[PDB]
Amino acid sequence: SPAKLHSFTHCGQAALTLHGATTTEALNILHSCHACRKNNPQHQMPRGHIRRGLLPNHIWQGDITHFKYKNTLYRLHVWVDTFSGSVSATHKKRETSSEAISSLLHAIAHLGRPSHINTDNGPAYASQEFQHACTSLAIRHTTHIPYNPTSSGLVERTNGILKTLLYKYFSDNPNLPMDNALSVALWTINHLNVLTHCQKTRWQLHHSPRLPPIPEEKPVTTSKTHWYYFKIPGLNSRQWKGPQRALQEAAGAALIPVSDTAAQWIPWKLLKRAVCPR
Amino acid sequence: SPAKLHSFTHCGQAALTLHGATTTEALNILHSCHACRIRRGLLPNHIWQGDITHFKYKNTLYRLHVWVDTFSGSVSATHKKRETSSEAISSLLHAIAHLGRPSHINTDNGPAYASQEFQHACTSLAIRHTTHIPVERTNGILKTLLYKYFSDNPNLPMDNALSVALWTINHLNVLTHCQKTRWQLHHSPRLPPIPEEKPVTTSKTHWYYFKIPGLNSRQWKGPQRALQEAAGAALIPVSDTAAQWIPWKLLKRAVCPR
Amino acid sequence: SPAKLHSFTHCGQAALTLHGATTTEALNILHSCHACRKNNPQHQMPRGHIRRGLLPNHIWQGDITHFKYKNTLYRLHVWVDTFSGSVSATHKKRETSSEAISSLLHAIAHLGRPSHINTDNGPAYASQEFQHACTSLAIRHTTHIPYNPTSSGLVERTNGILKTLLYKYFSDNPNLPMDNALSVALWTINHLNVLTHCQKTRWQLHHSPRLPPIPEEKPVTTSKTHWYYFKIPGLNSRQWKGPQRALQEAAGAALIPVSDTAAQWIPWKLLKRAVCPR
Amino acid sequence: SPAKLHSFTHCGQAALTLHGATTTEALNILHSCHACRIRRGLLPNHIWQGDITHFKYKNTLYRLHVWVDTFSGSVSATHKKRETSSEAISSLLHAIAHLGRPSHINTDNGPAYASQEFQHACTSLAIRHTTHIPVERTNGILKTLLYKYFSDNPNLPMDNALSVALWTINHLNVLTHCQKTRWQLHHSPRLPPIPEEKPVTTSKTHWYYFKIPGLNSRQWKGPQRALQEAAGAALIPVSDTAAQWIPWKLLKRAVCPR
Amino acid sequence: LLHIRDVPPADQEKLFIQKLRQCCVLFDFVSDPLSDLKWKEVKRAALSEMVEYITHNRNVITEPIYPEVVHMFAVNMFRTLPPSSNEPTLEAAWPHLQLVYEFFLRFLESPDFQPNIAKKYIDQKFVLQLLELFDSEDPRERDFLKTTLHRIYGKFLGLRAYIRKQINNIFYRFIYETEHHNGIAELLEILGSIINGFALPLKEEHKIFLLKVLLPLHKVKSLSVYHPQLAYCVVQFLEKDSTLTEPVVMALLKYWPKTHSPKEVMFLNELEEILDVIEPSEFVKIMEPLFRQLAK
Amino acid sequence: LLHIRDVPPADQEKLFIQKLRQCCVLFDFVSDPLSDLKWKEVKRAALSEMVEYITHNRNVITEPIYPEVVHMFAVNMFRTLPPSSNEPTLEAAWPHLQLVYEFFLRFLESPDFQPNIAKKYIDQKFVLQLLELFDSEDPRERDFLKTTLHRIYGKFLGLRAYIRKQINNIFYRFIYETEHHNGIAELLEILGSIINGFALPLKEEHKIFLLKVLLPLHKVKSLSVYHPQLAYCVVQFLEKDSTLTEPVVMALLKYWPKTHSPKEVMFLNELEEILDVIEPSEFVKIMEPLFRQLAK
DNA sequence: ACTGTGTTTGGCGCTTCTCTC
DNA sequence: GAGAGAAGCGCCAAACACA
DNA sequence: ACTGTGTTTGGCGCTTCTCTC
DNA sequence: GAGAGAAGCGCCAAACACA
Ligand SMILES: Cc1nnc(C(=O)NC(C)(C)c2nc(C(=O)NCc3ccc(F)cc3)c(O)c(=O)n2C)o1
Ligand SMILES: Cc1nnc(C(=O)NC(C)(C)c2nc(C(=O)NCc3ccc(F)cc3)c(O)c(=O)n2C)o1
Ligand SMILES: [Mg+2]
Ligand SMILES: [Mg+2]
Ligand SMILES: [Mg+2]
Ligand SMILES: [Mg+2]
Ligand SMILES: [Zn+2]
Ligand SMILES: [Zn+2]
Ligand SMILES: [Zn+2]
Ligand SMILES: [Zn+2]
Repeated sequence: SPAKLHSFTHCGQAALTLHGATTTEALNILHSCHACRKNNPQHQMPRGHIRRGLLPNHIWQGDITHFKYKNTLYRLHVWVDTFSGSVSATHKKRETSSEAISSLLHAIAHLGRPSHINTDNGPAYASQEFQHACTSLAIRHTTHIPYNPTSSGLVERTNGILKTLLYKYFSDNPNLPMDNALSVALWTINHLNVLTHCQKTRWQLHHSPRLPPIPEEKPVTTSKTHWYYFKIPGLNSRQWKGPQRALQEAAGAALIPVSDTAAQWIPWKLLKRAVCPR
Repeated sequence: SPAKLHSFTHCGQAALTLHGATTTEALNILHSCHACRIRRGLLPNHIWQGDITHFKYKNTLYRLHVWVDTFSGSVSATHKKRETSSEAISSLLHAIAHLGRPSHINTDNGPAYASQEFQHACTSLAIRHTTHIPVERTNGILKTLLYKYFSDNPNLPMDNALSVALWTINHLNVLTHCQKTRWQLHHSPRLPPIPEEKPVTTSKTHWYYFKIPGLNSRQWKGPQRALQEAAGAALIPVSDTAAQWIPWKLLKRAVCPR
Repeated sequence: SPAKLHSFTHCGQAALTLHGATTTEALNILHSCHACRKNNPQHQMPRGHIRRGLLPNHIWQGDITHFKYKNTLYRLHVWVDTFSGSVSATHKKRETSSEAISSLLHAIAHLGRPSHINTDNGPAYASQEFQHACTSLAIRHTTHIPYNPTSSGLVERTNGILKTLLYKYFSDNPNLPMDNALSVALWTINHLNVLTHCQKTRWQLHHSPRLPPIPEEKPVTTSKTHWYYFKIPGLNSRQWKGPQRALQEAAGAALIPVSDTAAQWIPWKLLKRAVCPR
Repeated sequence: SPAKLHSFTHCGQAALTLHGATTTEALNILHSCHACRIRRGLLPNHIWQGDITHFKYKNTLYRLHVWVDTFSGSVSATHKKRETSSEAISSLLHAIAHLGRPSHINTDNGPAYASQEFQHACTSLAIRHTTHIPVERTNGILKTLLYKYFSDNPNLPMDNALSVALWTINHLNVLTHCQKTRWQLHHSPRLPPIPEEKPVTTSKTHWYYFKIPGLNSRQWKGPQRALQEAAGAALIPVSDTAAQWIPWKLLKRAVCPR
Repeated sequence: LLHIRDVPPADQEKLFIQKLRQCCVLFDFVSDPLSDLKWKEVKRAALSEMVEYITHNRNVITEPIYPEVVHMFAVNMFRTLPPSSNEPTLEAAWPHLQLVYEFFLRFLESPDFQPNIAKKYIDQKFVLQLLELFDSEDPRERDFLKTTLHRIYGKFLGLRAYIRKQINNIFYRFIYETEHHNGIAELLEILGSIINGFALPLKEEHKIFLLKVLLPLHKVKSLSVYHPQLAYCVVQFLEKDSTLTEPVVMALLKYWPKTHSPKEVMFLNELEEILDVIEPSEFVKIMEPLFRQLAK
Repeated sequence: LLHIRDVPPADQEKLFIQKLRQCCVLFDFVSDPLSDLKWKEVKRAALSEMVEYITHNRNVITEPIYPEVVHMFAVNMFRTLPPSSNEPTLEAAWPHLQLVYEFFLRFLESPDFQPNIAKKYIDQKFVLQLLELFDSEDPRERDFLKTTLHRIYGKFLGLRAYIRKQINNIFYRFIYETEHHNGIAELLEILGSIINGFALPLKEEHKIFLLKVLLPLHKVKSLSVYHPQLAYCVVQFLEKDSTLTEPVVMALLKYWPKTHSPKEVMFLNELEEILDVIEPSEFVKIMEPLFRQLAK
């Protein structure tokens, strides 16, 4: 019996076929097996993409990066415009809510006033001080899923680009002052370098004629939900957990009840399709 | 809300009218606020003026290195606790990082801007430097704005006030004559040259294969044109009714079907 | 001047073009810049592939894997035939030269006598005892480049497959004895599971008619050598080192003189093409 | 070197002659060595015989669980310090892991092989178990081989000797009648059935696009046939003069050009 | 009515035409601040919706849409100028004016726009009615008119010399007949855009242009408002050929006011730029008289 | 001569034919152990090189290669048998014998081999000369002959009934005329391979085969050597149809030796397998006489 | 000599089969 | 009666982990 | 709302240009 | 004289790292 053979040995589809079974029956035996699906690290789920603004100064991404220079650790606060890619970076001695506000205001003076900003839930971004500063300027601030740095991909990539340019500059003049290098790198990135795919600079996109209006949006999502095996983003696990039913699923993540009391948001990269127990 | 915008920035009336405020409401906000009661250059980033200003505090002094474009009035200012040639270079570099590379710069004669270090800095960027011995209106505007901001809140870290002041006079206030903002006048793309005996054809955007995000599809659904391009996405009409911003990773450059 | 502009700002090709330069000149400016190439983490070099036997029992790959079970750490010695993929695995209490020899002899009894065997330079494989045991059986033993686990890809992948099956079995019977599970998994892998691409089992390949003789080999390699930026496999580095000239380059690695006294073997994945200083 | 092979394994003469040794040299090695001086089943893995043997040591005892196929004489033995039903199950599982799944097994009546646990183990694998109350030649061969190995080196960990003995009697020694080795007789693929009124066509290997390893190429150089297939590579004739084993990652399944 | 994007495509163009004709109705903002508030609001919504529609769809421009769109423009803009008043005042109808300007600008930049279809719907009378609007004291109107005239000149080929002659005539009238004009700064910018696209050798008509209507433009009392643009234009002309610069400096030295005045400094500024170009090619033919005039 | 892979492909086939004819020379190993050592060594090298060549190239088999290859086989194998001697001895010419066997086996399995070209070069005389070699006392020769005859029977279609009649004749001669035969174990394996490929309904010729030459094969004194294979064959026959098993057991009970002998147990073994198949389908027609005969 | 690899998986194209106007 | 749904089956690129 | 992304790089196909029989 | 090398130029998938 293919069912008994798989229950004893957990052999694959081609093994079950030769002992007598059609491809569909062996395939259903594999699909209905909980042990196989909890322990196979493979899964096939869609990819998510960060939310991008409809026009300049609509959505921004911010992050803090460490840089080592002259036995001193500098904290670079970086803001990137999700439409044009324009970068504002400031170097500070430490990470603090006051420094976050100062860097945001410097970015506003450099680029403009953004409608929304989103950052990972860092200690200096969830403070009451930062929320009050954003609210006084009518800036709506949202946060990401914890322990998922890929949800801020654009700003992290910009951190890499900025640090690479800084290393290139310091390779020539080890005695070059930090602010000189940062200013030259910012000028190079925004005014000199050309974006790979649109063949235009960041500054050209940022000050392009705003004549094209904002395209309309739609808040309608899928009205159905499924069962999911899952892994918690914070702690990596060898085998999946669940399965459990999703309260609601957005484009890029879902609500999974992790325990009997609290639910949580999990991205599609840590979810695996299950089968309905009924 | 224009009332909060004025109470935080103390900008002009044209700034309020550009927002939801109306002329009479803007005038009312003006007279209800207790605190508020030539172009020698030819092109943007052609000639700059560099000045050093002293900011007076109750128990300390600040040095403001200010560079102003002589076509748009665009202001780039940095605050320092001292003054030397290297700091002049740093301020010039920051001004370039905000505005761009000037062609010529102009300034007074002094310990800074005349040393060999500043000359070396200017020569490396191919900027011609001219010196003279004797605009002051931009300095006055900045001084009044900083004084108003400090009067509103004496407990400021002397950095946010400067950033807000630059934002106000660059992006919010409107130049009276041209009725434009300094930022928009400075960074407005100029009229392209018109070739003679040759029609000015319209640039044609390329064609792409695309895939719908969030579907885990693997077959590219036909080639289409792009309405707009930006950093990280392109506006692709998915159907004859709506359009969507598709990321580059889900796009593939194609050839026109002809 | 494009040369001066790049020397100051290290801008890209499209930036250098607009200040006046043909694509070739800007491309050569970028190629001839040392700072750009030492600091860009990107490189384009060929891929290597482990050496595979010409017929069954010609080349084997071995490795040790840890497994956790009943608060006990078991050491699985795994041997894989590079032609057929046949697996021999034995579970021991510790890793020792005696255990290595015993596992090798068990594998010989299970599968046959191999011509050559290669393993990573583990503590129990480089011992005099293991070399004497191999020499008494006319087995030629070679080792891999240190700190490069990908050079033993087949055996590491087999470790993953074996552990996945073990977890599937223990998911049902937590009280199942270890040797029972290992024997069932070995039977499933060699006799039941089917290889993905050749559509045959490992045992079918291992005992297939040996009528096809060994194809001839050629020891001729490339007679030319180049300059290379490099990174040391043991210690990861942000930026490249060098460049230096290769003493000789085989198919998959090269000799790079790391210091003034000692040279070393570096795989193609940690090398970057340079330009001749003369 | 056949002399070293005998001095380590003490195999038969046909084993030496299969290697570089000659008949007279093999006989000389035989008489120079001081220590050396029916089929009831129908198919391989059809009927097995299970025996338990006691190995005598100077100060301890060993239990050998031995399973022998009744068509090829293939031997699978495990050494234990005790004996019970679970150990019988373990030995049967190891024998299956080396030889395969038998159809029927045969053994004596005793505390093991008759308990409910062993019956449950056999039923889960669909193996029919029959019991009788009274081959012993295989036991004798194994006993002599172990004694010779221990005489050669008294300091053996009682595991390598058993592994070497199994290797010798399975892969090295040659059965006298059929002049084959036990391993080759056991694992030799059998003659496929010949369908009636239907020609036995030759199986056709598929066609592949391929790339040359070590070149960082990106264009697949035409479709070709495969001479041989194995785990991890396929024999592809790169030119009309030589052939090379190309890995699967550099291969792409194709369709015959017709 | 109904939203244009919520109807079948078979009659969508008909609804677009209906909304286009719905903007033909005029509204007076200067007569009284409060009159037909909801009519103005729905007109603003219709303009915004139409311009949002036009820039997100392709193959919507067809022959039966070409003429009356211009008609709508002619209905909204071609009108009598407000009385002159000499900070400048802003037009009270600026909301709808900005919407129609931005709509027309995006319409003219549509990739599906064909330049061979407007040759029978946009003619010299449209050019005159558009150019006469440059006298407006509203800087927004002048900026939009600059960015509109530039594209019209660039796209069309049979209407270039006519615009050049018309701007020569307006320069003559401004410099000789009537001094009252304020759309002079943007016109020079458009001219500089045209001049930069010249080829070699230069046509003698351009020499007449500079020697008749460009250099004399310096003797106007109101040069201070538009000093830089004019200067830019001459720098965009003499760079093509350095041989034809001697008449420029000869006339420049003659238009210099012999008396002391604040207006002198601007002249010096211009000379500096000319100097920065005239030093090479061994141009010392007029160096001595230039120095003699500068000394006084 | 020269290596086959080191010549241009234009004349490579010619060199292959030359090496093929180079193996037509015979060498005697039984006459004296040492004679023409280097000739034998180069013959071994040539055989190894040719077989290594044939299995790594495609489109090398062509009509002018088809006949004489068989000729070479006929030159090396079709010969008088060594005198009978009743451990068995091994042929002294086994090295070259194994090389030529493996060469022919790989040649017959080449994917470029065409079964419609050997119909004029391999005929019944080749079949007889190949089958007569099954009498050899060398087990290696018998194993190779089994694996060769199986493929020849499988590939060809017009030579099947002839082989069946020939094996029936050899069974008759072995069971009645001369008892001296030792190639009986492998012949039954080939038969079982053929039987397993039968269809439904069974032909009456196969019934004649079993009732005339298969069941009587039990009354031979030398059944002990080939007891299992024969048994396998009948299990491969009665599984197709359980109705035709009664004659099998009826004859099996008659061939049972009525006296006590060690040979009895094998008979019982066969019955067990038949029992394991005969219990279903309510087969108790001959259960009582079978039990009566088993009791005695 | 030095050198990454084999299995899982939802989606797709393609073939075979069944219920409906 | 017959072409459209529906089930069946084989193939595959991207992800994954092997200390 | 929740959600990965932008730049570097040897090889390739394709176009323009120059030295040789 | 003219077609074959040779330089030029644009495009791209795989790798890489951002705590
Ligand atoms: C809750 C909570 N508390 N701590 C965490 C946490 O897990 N975050 C770690 C990784 C320190 C972290 N990481 C990054 C980051 O950028 N990672 C580098 C990267 C970027 C992209 C890519 F694809 C892979 C890696 C941040 O920006 C950051 O703020 N944090 C806190 O979650
Ligand atoms: C010298 C020297 N001393 N210690 C090292 C050393 O760097 N080796 C580490 C990683 C512990 C190691 N690793 C693996 C292994 O398999 N890694 C898992 C893996 C496999 C494949 C793949 F692609 C990525 C990761 C081994 O087998 C092993 O023996 N060692 C010692 O070098
Ligand atoms: Mg962060
Ligand atoms: Mg980060
Ligand atoms: Mg290891
Ligand atoms: Mg490992
Ligand atoms: Zn399972
Ligand atoms: Zn105020
Ligand atoms: Zn560089
Ligand atoms: Zn011996």
